[PDB]
Amino acid sequence: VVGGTEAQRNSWPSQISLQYRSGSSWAHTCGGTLIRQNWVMTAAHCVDRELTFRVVVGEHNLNQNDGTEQYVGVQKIVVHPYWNTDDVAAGYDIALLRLAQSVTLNSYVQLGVLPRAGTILANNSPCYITGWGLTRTNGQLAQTLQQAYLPTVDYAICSSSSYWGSTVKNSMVCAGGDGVRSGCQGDSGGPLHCLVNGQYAVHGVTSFVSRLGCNVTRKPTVFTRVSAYISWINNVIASN
Ligand SMILES: O=CCCNCC(=O)O
Repeated sequence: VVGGTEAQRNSWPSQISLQYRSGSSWAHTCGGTLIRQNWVMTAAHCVDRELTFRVVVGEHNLNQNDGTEQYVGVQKIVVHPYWNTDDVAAGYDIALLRLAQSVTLNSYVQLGVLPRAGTILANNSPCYITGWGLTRTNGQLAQTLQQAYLPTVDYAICSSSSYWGSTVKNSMVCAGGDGVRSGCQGDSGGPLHCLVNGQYAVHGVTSFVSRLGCNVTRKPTVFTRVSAYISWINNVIASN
């Protein structure tokens, strides 16, 4: 997250760190949202590579022991059948990860509230992106969980010429684009928490940013719209 502030330890308990094995250690690659005690919602591109993945819930600092973390392996990866690795712009950048063990719930580990099916936010709706992604374009990962206010940019404005054009689909949510705040590499798969009727709900799964940079004016961070996949999410959980 570029232009973010350090989130409070118990502000976003559904945020998880998706990590891969690298030698004798583990490295953060993406974010995710805990949706069931044994299920994590992330981006499909995050699991494109044939790496060994683990999920860390109750995580705040990646480099230090917070004394609140629970480490669990990934038992099954269910990517959306329509996902194409050669086309992130086509959408369907969503995947569900079944955890090997069911995580224990507390103030640092809670389930993410999902929006009702078909919910589209009005333009400039209040949202917050969270993650351990790069703090600057071509920078490094954040040590502590970062948050940034990213108001929504509706389909009409985001799919216009000066913005994203035909790249953005209606199955996506766009947020930010102020040139200071945005998602960045490593935030992918993570949540976009939006305030609807007093409650924060995970309306987006971080998908992509501009190739020219993360915090680029008129190039808001693009997320997979969670409300377009409620039936899919429920069908996967019910069959597995
Ligand atoms: O697009 C999201 C940030 C980059 N994700 C790369 C990855 O970890 O797969």
